[PDB]
Amino acid sequence: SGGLDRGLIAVGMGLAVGLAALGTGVAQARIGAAGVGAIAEDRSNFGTALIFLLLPETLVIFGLLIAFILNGRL
Amino acid sequence: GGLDRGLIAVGMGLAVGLAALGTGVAQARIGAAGVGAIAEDRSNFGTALIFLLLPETLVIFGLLIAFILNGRL
Amino acid sequence: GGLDRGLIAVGMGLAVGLAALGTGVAQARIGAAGVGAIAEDRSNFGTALIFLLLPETLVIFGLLIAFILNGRL
Amino acid sequence: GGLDRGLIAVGMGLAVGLAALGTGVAQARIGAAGVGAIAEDRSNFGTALIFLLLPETLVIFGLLIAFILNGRL
Amino acid sequence: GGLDRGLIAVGMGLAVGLAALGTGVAQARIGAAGVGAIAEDRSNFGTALIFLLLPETLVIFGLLIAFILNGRL
Amino acid sequence: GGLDRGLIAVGMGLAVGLAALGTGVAQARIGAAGVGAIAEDRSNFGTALIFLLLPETLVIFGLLIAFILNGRL
Amino acid sequence: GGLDRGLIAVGMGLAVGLAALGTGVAQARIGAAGVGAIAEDRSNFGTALIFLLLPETLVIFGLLIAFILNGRL
Amino acid sequence: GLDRGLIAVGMGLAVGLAALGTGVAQARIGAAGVGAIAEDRSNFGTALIFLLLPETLVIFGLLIAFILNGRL
Amino acid sequence: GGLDRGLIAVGMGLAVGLAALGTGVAQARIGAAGVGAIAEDRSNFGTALIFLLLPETLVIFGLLIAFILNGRL
Amino acid sequence: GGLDRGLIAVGMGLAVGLAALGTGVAQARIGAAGVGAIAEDRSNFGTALIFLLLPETLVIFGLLIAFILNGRL
Amino acid sequence: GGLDRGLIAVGMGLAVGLAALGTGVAQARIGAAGVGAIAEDRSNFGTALIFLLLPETLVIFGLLIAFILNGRL
Amino acid sequence: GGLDRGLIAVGMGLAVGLAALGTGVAQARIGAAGVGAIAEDRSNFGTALIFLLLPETLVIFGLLIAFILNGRL
Amino acid sequence: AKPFELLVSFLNTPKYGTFDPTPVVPVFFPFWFGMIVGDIGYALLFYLVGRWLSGYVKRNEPLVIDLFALKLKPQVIGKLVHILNWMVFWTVVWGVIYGEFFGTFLEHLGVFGTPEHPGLIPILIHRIDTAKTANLLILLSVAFGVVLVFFGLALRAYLGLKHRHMAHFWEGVGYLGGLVGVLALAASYLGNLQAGWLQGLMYLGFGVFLLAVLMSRIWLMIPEIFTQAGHILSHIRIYAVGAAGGILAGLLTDVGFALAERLGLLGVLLGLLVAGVLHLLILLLTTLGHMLQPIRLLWVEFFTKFGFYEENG
Repeated sequence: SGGLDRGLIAVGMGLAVGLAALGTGVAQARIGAAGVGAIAEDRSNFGTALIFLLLPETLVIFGLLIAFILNGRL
Repeated sequence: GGLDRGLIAVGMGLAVGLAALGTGVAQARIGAAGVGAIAEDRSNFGTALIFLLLPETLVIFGLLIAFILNGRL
Repeated sequence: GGLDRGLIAVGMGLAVGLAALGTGVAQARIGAAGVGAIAEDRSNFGTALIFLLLPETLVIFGLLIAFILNGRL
Repeated sequence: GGLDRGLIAVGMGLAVGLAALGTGVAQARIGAAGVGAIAEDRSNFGTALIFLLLPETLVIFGLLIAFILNGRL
Repeated sequence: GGLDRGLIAVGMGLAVGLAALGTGVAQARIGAAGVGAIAEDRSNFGTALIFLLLPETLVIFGLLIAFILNGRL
Repeated sequence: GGLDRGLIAVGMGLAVGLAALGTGVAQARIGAAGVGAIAEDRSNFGTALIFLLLPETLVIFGLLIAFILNGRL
Repeated sequence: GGLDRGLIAVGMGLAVGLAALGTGVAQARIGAAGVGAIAEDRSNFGTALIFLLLPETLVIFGLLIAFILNGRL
Repeated sequence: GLDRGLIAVGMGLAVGLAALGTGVAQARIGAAGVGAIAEDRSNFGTALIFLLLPETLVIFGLLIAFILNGRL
Repeated sequence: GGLDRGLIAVGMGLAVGLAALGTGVAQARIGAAGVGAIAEDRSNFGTALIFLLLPETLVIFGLLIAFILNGRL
Repeated sequence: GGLDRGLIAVGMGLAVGLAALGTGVAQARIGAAGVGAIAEDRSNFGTALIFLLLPETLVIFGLLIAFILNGRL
Repeated sequence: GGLDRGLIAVGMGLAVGLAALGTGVAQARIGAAGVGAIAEDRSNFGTALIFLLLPETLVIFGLLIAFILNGRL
Repeated sequence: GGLDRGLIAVGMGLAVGLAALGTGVAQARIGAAGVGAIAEDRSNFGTALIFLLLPETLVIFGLLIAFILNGRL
Repeated sequence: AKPFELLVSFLNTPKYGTFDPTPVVPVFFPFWFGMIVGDIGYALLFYLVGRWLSGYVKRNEPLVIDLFALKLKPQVIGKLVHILNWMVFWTVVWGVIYGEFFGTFLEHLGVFGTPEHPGLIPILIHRIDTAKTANLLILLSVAFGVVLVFFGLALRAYLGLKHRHMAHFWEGVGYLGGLVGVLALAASYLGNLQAGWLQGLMYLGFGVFLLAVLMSRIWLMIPEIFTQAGHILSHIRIYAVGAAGGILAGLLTDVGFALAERLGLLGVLLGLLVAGVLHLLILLLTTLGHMLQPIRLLWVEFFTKFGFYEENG
């Protein structure tokens, strides 16, 4: 009985973290692509671009949060 | 018993992952336009910030449904 | 007999996830157009907001169907 | 056999979900065009809103199907 | 007795949702052209609306096959 | 045996839905070109409709497949 | 024994659906080119028709495979 | 009997993916060719062979499906 | 006995299908570049054809592994 | 209890592969503009490098969840 | 006896198919610009050619792993 | 026991397939930029190569997880 | 206490009347940064970095940079050193009220006791018992978030009290009414399911919300309560970030132990070096996001209601 539950919750949390990773990667792709394009004259605004690159980082967070709570269930 | 736990875990994971994916898909184009607008629109960075931070309610609602059915666990 | 509960839960998750992804796809184009317009369209700021906030109803629809067939649970 | 209704639950979940997907992908490009059009189309705002609200018929059909399936439950 | 019901329902929902998604994808490009056209092409509003209304025949097919599957249900 | 009717039903659903969005994405770009072409193409709308009715081959083929299978049930 | 038959039928449905989708895309791009080509292509109308017509062979192959599977049933 | 349905859905999936890939190729091939035709009426003969090229993929798919049916 | 046959067959079928899809994606860009080149590269026609030919090497591996897996049967 | 091992293994594989796909999608749009910029930006080579360096942490997160599930063997 | 062989077969097929898909996607983008490069860059032909040979490094892994678990069979 | 190692083989194959897909997707437009660069950037050829080799390090993570899961087998 | 205003200054400036912005960041931000960063080995490295900057602050030495065009060094380095060596205290105290970080090979080397290592005093939290402890700290974190939003709404109400456009103060207490209403609803659904004193709570919250509507038909007021609802939830990331870091450190420790147990005659020498370089390389990218997260949280959550929009004074 325990064999099914643990593997099933494991594949579920893997699904969650993988999809969150894909979403944040898609976001960071275009964000950084625009940033490095603007960095030519944005030598003053390099830090300004940096804070935009770190905003999509939040999407991973909920994914590994629910992964952690499901692992704690295991 | 434990099968139900795994299945509702699959539901949680699908919900949160797809909500995150939709939010990221929105945020990508929003910020892509916004950072380009920043260079000459230095005044308009405040509007850019609120536009970018607006669509997070999607993953908020996904987290909400995930946690309520995790209460139903 | 609890096996159906995990099925209805994964139904919850997929329904809300697809709804969130669709409204994110909509908002990605809408808000990107709005922030591009907002330079000259500072007067039309409220118009941009209502245009971008219009597709949010899909989350409401997913929420209501999830809630009703969770009250079924 | 209670497992029957979990399948109808996931079926209506799929139906409503990619109905939302369809209405989002429909609304995105047309509203992106419309918002940019607003700059001269302040007169044509009534046309813009009706084109934007037109795609909702798909998800009202989807929720009708979900409602009749739940009634079948 | 119940096993067939759920499979019928999930096939029905999948079919109608995919039809909805297809109409959404078509209507995206159709409206993207039409809204840009209308601004001076307000004379051609009649042909624009009928072209936008044209793709709905496939969701008509989806709802009729949904109806026959519901009748079998 | 009734569950096998469920299998063939969901096969019909996949077939008709996939044909549906194939037809939608088929009609999308063609209609988008035609609507923009309309303003000069006021004489050519007759052949524009002709080319626009070509994608319906996919939906009629999908529906005849669904019809022969639901005859087989 | 009907467990075989439903699997075969859903195989036919999947095959015809993917064939329809691929031919939809192939028809879509060439039709989008041809419709805009028309205005000067008044002479090239016949070539446009055969170019649009040729991708249907994939639909023919999907049809023949579905029919031979049905004959196996 | 389950093997028969499973090989059937396998060969259907195979030919479906082959058809989809050929459609994706043929879309851009024809899009280039038809636009070329406006001056390429003399060049049409060289244009058509590019359209004819992707057919080998569904040829492979259908022969694999045929050998699977022969195994059936 | 019947369990392994269908599984190995569907595995090799999806393998060759994915390989065909990948090489089709490659040829879609390759020939689009080559044909556009040909309009002046009529001399460089043979030089263009090698780039059309070289993506087939990947489905050579797909056919090879399909034949090997068939020999495993 | 052998099912648990296979299921957690496929979960590890899915998580790692999806994380790898996401970070590859990111690195594509990063380096695509980075290399084009580097012609003028020979001075800004280090500034270009860190933008490639940032999205690599997705691999680290995927490796983390893979290793903890590995320790759950 | 049969379940293991079928599952490893479908694993082999899935791995090699995804490898072929990835290498095709890579080859499309590189060769599309490469072909246009060669016409004027006939001197740079050998230099440009190696980039076409670069993506094969992943499909050689995809085939060698298939070989190694076939030996594990 | 055989089904267990089949499941872990499926997981390994999926991991390496998605990793190869991601690195191919990145290397696609990376090489697309590089071949455009190399025309005047013949001096910068090494800078192109060090950029292209970086996404090749992505798939080695899937390679190592496949190796360690094989060691588990 | 004053020099923390560097972060506040270059946005927050506004059109006067505001009182609150400056004292809140030194009493909040380093605390939650330290809660995020529980690695004492990282904290001592940051202390040594502060020591490295102290070697430059004594001289003028603007020290420039080739890449980022940094020049504004001379005296702002003093207050930057002040804020960093203020926050290292919070991160080191968090690292000791948290689990151990390095060296604690609890299989054989239990540096501080546990039920799996009898002897000295047991550790309070280990993150294997995550079933209970994680739930309690998540409740703690969301409590901090909701009380911070409470203080923000309270200061907005205080502003509305003094300023005679107090019509906005009415919608301000409407915010708190919506928050207590949704709190009652959550306690009804996923709470302990009782409704004795909860009925009065939902009654008062819903009533004062309708009275907030009665002030004027504010179309913008009715959707933004959903945004306010997500705002208290957004604070939850603070545990997940520090849990990710802790699991990173733990798995590095386990890898080092595994290498040093089997090849231990030679595995220790390579293992210490590889563990150090891996920890440093992980640090150099992850700590940027780690430090960037809570200040973004504080900005977007706190300043968004009262002081953000007034066109910089």
